[PDB]
Amino acid sequence: KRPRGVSLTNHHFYDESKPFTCLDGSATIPFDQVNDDYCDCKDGSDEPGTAACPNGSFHCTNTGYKPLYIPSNRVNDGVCDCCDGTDEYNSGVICENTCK
Amino acid sequence: VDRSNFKTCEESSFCKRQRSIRPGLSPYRALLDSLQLGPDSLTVHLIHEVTKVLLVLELQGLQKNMTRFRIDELEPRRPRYRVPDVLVADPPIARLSVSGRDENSVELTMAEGPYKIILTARPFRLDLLEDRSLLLSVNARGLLEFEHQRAPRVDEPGAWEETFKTHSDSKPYGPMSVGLDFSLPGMEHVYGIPEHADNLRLKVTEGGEPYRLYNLDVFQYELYNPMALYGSVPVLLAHNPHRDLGIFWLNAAETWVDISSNTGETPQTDVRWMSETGIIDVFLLLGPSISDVFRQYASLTGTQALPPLFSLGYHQSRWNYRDEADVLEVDQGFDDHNLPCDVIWLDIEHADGKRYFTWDPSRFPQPRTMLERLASKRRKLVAIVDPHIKVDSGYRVHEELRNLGLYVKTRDGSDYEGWCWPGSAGYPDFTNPTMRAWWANMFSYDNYEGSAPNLFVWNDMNEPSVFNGPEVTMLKDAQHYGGWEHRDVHNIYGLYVHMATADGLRQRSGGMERPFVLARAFFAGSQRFGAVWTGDNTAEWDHLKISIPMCLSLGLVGLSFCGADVGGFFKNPEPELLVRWYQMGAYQPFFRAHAHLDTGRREPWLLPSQHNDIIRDALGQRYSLLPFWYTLLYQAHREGIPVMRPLWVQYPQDVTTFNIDDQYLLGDALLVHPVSDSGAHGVQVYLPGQGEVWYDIQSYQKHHGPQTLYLPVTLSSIPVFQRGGTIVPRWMRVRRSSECMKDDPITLFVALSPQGTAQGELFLDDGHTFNYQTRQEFLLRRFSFSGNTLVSSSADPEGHFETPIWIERVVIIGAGKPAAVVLQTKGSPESRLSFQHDPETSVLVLRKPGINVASDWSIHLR
Ligand SMILES: *[C@@H]1O[C@H](CO)[C@@H](O[C@@H]2O[C@H](CO)[C@@H](O[C@@H]3O[C@H](CO)[C@@H](O)[C@H](O[C@H]4O[C@H](CO)[C@@H](O)[C@H](O)[C@@H]4O)[C@@H]3O)[C@H](O)[C@H]2NC(C)=O)[C@H](O)[C@H]1NC(C)=O
Ligand SMILES: [Ca+2]
Repeated sequence: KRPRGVSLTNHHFYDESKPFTCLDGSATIPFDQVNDDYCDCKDGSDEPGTAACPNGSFHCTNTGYKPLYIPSNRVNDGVCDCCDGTDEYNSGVICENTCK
Repeated sequence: VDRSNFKTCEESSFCKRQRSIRPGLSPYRALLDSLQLGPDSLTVHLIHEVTKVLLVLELQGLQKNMTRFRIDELEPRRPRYRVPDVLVADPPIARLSVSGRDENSVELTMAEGPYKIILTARPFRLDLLEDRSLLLSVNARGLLEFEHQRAPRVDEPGAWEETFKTHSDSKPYGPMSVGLDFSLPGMEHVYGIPEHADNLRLKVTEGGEPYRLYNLDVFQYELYNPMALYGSVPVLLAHNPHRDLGIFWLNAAETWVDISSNTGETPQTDVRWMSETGIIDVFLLLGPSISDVFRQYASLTGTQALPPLFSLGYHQSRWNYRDEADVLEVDQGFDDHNLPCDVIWLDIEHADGKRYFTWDPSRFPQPRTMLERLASKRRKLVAIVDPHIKVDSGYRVHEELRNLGLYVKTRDGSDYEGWCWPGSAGYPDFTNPTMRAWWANMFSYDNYEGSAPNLFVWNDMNEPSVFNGPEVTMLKDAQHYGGWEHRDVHNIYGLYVHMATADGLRQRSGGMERPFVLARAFFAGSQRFGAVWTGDNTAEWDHLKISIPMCLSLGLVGLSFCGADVGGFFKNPEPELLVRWYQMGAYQPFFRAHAHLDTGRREPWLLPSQHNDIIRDALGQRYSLLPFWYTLLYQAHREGIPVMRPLWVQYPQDVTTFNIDDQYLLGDALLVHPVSDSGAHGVQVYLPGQGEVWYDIQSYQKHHGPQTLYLPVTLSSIPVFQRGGTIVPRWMRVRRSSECMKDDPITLFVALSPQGTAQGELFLDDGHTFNYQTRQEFLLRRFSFSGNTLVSSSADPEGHFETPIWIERVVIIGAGKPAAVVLQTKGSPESRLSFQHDPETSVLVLRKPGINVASDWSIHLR
């Protein structure tokens, strides 16, 4: 049940029960603020899965392809950056599982 | 530049003849017995007391503080040229009535307003008045010159068959030059007649050559000279702290404008126009304000056509790309370095041996699957389609442009075949309406092969630029459509190429999609077809300083979509100059980087790391400000006020802003002073306005005008200020292009006036369609801040647009700690909004309003 845009390595810093921390340290935020489409955190940590941060990244786990951290501005941009297009989910553009 | 390649006033036969006449009693005198006041116009006959050939003067009032008068000849002999397709419509008429009659003068009130025209009879001298105050006098110095159709003779040299350097000009009609002078009392500052590489405020041409308005392909033009550049708009705006007028000299021929001023009592500026042929057609724009003469002129020629949104972004151009592969790698290099690029631009080499409307099967083997992967990454492509058509049996364009006679024809009657880069190139008659209809039909998706909806067209060298021609243009004795010589229809040719290409790009979609076209040569009324850029400029610091005046002067005459080549075109720049040119270019309306063969590759990502992130920040600023650009281009589209405007436009009474051409205003909100010096440690920014606060857009530090502040600068700093009392929208989520940015959350930067007020507008549309007009699918919102309330209303109730854009953040600059911030909406509960107040910069960031831009709302700083 990891938050959108987070790797398994990145999945223990995010806890549903606890308030989310900036993951680098500026201030803490309520978890409802993680992936809320607003840049609450200076690091850009609060929004791994949304394009709300000018400094964040989307981890794309690909089965059969190298996991890649695309820039956050490439999430929901209508272009399928990742091999498994998890980068597009609300943009109206659907991708294919090209992980071959 | 090679100055021994273009005509000075002494080498132009008519210019040295008109200029020879000197101020004195005018031989042209009005006969107030043929004075005939019709329902629309007043007709009088002027007589030349020596020549005894009488001309006809037609005075006409217009419904917008405006007066059009035309001087032609009573018995024409050969009809003279009257410029078509420049006026967007026939101007409405405000009738004239005799307020009084004299044995020597006639005074005529316009409609019922404060304007009266006093017409004297010995000598002829028009005197426009506002109540009892003189505004401008026509033929006040006695320089009205109208060379009639002489009897066939081929005296003075050059008045007939002439040779410039090696090119013959056999004038079959002899001297037909016209001329007229206007004295503006009280005006010392005149602006306009654009495409001259000089300052914004025109200089007095008393001991030098006058300003030439001639569409020429000037190779490596210098600066601060009155030489005619690629375009020509014969509009001259005069400025005073009290009254501002304008003179629109409608003539599509070669024109020289002589600026004069008295030493000395009340100040006065005398402006003399000399045209090679045609009639004397003058529109007089009687203000009384800057915003008024812009609206009047926009009612004459038209408003700046609203561009598509992607054209407001960044365009990248090399001196063509070697194949489809180079385009693919430049797109991938913009994607990999996370730089925002919208359009990739192809030069002449993309054509099949300089043959347009087609692609080489080996250079670009799969043209329409190159645009497919340019549209998958959501970017556009711009080709080159120039007027000259190569000569081939296999060229379908040439085989149809010659079969159907639509080429310009030389003096004998055969087709013009000037040797341009496309082999022997035939130049088509773009004056011909039936040829512009053929031109427009060939941009269709069936005619233009390898064409996609993201493929747009840039018409370079539409002056026309004839390589083996007089100067660099077509011979003046070339016969155009309707029997007109090229001498009559020169300055209108570029406008005709632009119009035909714009209607070609318009009608391929069916009229739905907006057309983006870029032209080098243009005339009055060319704002209605697309963008214009300041030709090919060298990559020096002086050509970057002069970028602003040539776009400020272009914006004054309606062509508010101006820009210069980022990084120059000649003499490849240093990395610092390339950095500073990407910072200025991000705040000009047109933002394109172009290169040459002699220069290397000037892509942003083969620069030093410090010089690449600064440019990346500069592109991010432009894309963030794109909503502001789209709103500003809409204001120029409706009321005609320029996007890039000088400081005296918004502050007419400031006599300090009159000679300012290093700073400009992006509307009423942003004041821009881009840095153009080698290693500049500081800029000197004049912040105008009595009782005005300007906030540094980066540091949020307020300054009280009017003052001259020293702003220390680094390589990373673009000196942009926001005026206190404005609201600037922004897209703070910069993407690869402006195609998903158009549906991204909006943030509003609210700068507070010293009275705690602010006001701004936001224009939204699909950004690529003529749907804001036919179905009114646009959205114009007014954001106001008064007391402690930020309200959002609709500034145009008929604009109903359904957009996914919401307001994600509100930035109030100069506010205080609220201790409570509420959001009220359409009966929904008043949801309290979180906020962060930085006290050092005094900036209040209201977090996630989360409200659609379409809906009305009110944020209360309780
Ligand atoms: C067509 O022309 C008419 C007539 O010229 C023109 O209407 C005029 O508009 C001007 C500008 O609005 C008016 O001038 C104003 O007069 C009032 C009353 O005397 C003054 O208070 C105004 O002063 C303002 O300007 C100051 C400048 O420093 C500012 O500090 C402050 O704003 C002042 O309040 C100003 O002088 C003029 O009275 C009218 N005249 C008539 C007869 O209506 C009209 O706008 C033009 N329309 C078009 C279509 O171009
Ligand atoms: Ca994507």
